[PDB]
Amino acid sequence: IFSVDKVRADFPVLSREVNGLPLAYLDSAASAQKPSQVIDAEAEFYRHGYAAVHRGIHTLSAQATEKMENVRKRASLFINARSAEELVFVRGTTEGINLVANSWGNSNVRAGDNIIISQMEAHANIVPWQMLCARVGAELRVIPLNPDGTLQLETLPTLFDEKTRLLAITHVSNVLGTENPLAEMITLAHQHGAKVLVDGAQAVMHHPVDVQALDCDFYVFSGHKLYGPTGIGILYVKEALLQEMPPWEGGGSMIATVSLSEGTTWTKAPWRFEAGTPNTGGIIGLGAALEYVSALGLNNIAEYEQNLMHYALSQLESVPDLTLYGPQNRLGVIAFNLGKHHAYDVGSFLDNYGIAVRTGHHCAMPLMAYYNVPAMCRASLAMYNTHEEVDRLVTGLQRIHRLLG
Amino acid sequence: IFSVDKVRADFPVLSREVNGLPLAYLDSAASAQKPSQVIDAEAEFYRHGYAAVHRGIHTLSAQATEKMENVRKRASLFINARSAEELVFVRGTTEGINLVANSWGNSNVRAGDNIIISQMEAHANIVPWQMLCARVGAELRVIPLNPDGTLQLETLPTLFDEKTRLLAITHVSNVLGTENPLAEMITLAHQHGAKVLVDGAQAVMHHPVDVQALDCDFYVFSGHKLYGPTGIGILYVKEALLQEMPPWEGGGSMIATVSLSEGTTWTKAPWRFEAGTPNTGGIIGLGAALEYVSALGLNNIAEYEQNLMHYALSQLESVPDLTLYGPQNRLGVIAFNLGKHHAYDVGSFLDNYGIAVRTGHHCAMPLMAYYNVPAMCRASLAMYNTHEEVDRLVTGLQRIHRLLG
Ligand SMILES: *Cc1c(COP(=O)(O)O)cnc(C)c1O
Ligand SMILES: *Cc1c(COP(=O)(O)O)cnc(C)c1O
Ligand SMILES: [Cl-]
Ligand SMILES: [Cl-]
Repeated sequence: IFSVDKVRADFPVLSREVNGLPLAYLDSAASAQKPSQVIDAEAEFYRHGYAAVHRGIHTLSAQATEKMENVRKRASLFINARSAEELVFVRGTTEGINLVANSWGNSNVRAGDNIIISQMEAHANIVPWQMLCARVGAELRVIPLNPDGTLQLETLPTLFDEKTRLLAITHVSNVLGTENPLAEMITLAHQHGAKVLVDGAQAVMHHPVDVQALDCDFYVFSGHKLYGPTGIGILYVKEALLQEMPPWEGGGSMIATVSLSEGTTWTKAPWRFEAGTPNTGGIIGLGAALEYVSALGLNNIAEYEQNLMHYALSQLESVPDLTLYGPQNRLGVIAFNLGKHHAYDVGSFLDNYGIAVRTGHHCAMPLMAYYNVPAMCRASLAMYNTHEEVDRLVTGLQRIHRLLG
Repeated sequence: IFSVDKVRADFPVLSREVNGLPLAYLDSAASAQKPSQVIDAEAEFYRHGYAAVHRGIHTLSAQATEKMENVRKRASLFINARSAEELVFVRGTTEGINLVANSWGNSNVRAGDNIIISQMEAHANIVPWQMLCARVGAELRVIPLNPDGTLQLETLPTLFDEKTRLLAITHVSNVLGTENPLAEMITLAHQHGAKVLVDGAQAVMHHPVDVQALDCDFYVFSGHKLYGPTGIGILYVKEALLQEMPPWEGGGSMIATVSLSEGTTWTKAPWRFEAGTPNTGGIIGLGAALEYVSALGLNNIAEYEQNLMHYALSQLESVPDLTLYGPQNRLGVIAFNLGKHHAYDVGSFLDNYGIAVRTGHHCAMPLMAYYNVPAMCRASLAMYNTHEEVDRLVTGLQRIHRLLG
């Protein structure tokens, strides 16, 4: 079983003080703190093994190339992909969705077709599809929300038809913590010959993820939310689809031959999708992050996090005029507003107590408009957060209510 | 003046042993080793100040946002750009050229137009233009090479006409070390109303670069060749051009408003070109790399490197059957083949002596075809390399010639 005290000892930032007070970092959903095992893995690579990685002849470059492809394999086992060659290294979830929207979207979505997203999507999983629809003359359809923060699944019959080419859907909402019924939705999408891209950026740190069981066609997530470095993420694509997709970015290392008189030919996937020097440092650090999370055990993480979440929700019942958004069985995050005070003010008072929460629209403006608010507060309850930090949040909201009420 | 011994003491990898022998790292042109000042700046950020950076309310996120924009300003002063808002953070030179080719290229190059590159370009500065020309139906013209590795500038009158929209040209060749006469070529390009993108990935570590003096329209370089981390680079664009360019990648943080019924609007440049979570760790490390290089002094670096290069070229005269490629006044790199032995074999013997050189086509196949070889060796002579390392290279080539001749 899990011991939050030993876990916290791996995270140096958690010793930090903010505004003279001990930091309570409740913003992991915006980005996760990193353990020293991850920080030092990157640092030690730069200190002792660094080189360029294009199967270079000399030793450092050959060894670096092998470390990178080892991380690709470790990542593929983490999400239970059938093959390491189904994974592309991207800068993050956002770049991965843009890669699909251009390479796959431009070749498979035509004027008169439609694409389906949900009203809870983050902007990362909205804007690239809006751009695609405008490029090719297709229509963007939206699964709407229920008041409790779940999808109105009853509307799916009116949204899916013969011309639906793609469903793009979040696994876990970055605002509400809603977890969507992906496996059933993917069965329905496949019945119409539509593909499914899953935005899993908020799912992969809370419980095991299995893309063969899901049967999704595309899956994306970001290293920096998985206790890993910035600048690196993973795009999974089914081998049969990936092998047919044209390149997006052009340049070195994604070509087979370059000729100025007879044109250029591309290499095989996944390397066809990785142009120029990869983010080798980020890849090393991501691999260490996967090892760290796997050693703790995602089912142990899930169990501790669910207990912490149940504790928080129970304690927050004693905050007057607190509005919560989303379902009772939320994962990871609690979205809320305090009476009629603006989220910006509530977040500033919490920061002044040393408590980091996120405020604003959370890169989900359509979700804010559904609830008819301009902004919300969001507290993240991650694997290194404690009952004590929950108590500080509850007390701070109580103090803020008294002071400003 | 410069002291190579004190500089080398900052680079931990240089203590390394390869194949039981002390490493002589002569492959900085593929990627540079990093000083501990750069390694520790990134590590310390992750250890003590890490957070998401979208002008978040709480302290860590506000401070992180300020560090990032401070690096943007430091980068702009490094290349003497007029404004920090003329710089976009990209993954590297390759991604920056693809950004221009799509955002600017798609809006400004039409069927029947032409683009001009050179025969010495790296694939990074070839393939995106081939893709653009195929997208819009334009023609890709090529400045050819002279036997000494310089451009045949006499052909420019036949290549520039009324329909030339862009010159894309390398500042310093990554294979030959040729430095092109950029300022004169840019004057000529501008006389026809063509823009100029400069690939400066091999220039920015050897001597000062001044984009106002150059008057180029676009300029790109990579952090990892400037003694900095992987996964980060800089795209400079003249403010008047950048302000008119449409977004490329879509997602969070590059929007002004997102609506599913009234469409989406974009924020101002440069932030319109930076979608999703930036590579904050890479940016911190790049800023430290610029400070480190500036503290040493690029004119001091240039002076030491030119002396080392003159020494190497003089010593290599005693290697039998050595073919050199490129001009006598090369910067940074020496391209060579040894008699009729394949570069791959020569590089393997050098690696076996602990000497790291690069072999192959160096992501410049058209350049290899111009010289009618399949591959070359390339030794990089950077600011932390020594006369002793040159002597080891010369001796190794002599031994290899005797053994295999
Ligand atoms: C290495 C290099 C590139 C590629 O830069 P990346 O960081 O790999 O994207 C482009 N042009 C030149 C001249 C280079 O030396
Ligand atoms: C944060 C997040 C993203 C954006 O990921 P980046 O790493 O910033 O590219 C996309 N979708 C969801 C659900 C997220 O939580
Ligand atoms: Cl290549
Ligand atoms: Cl946003």
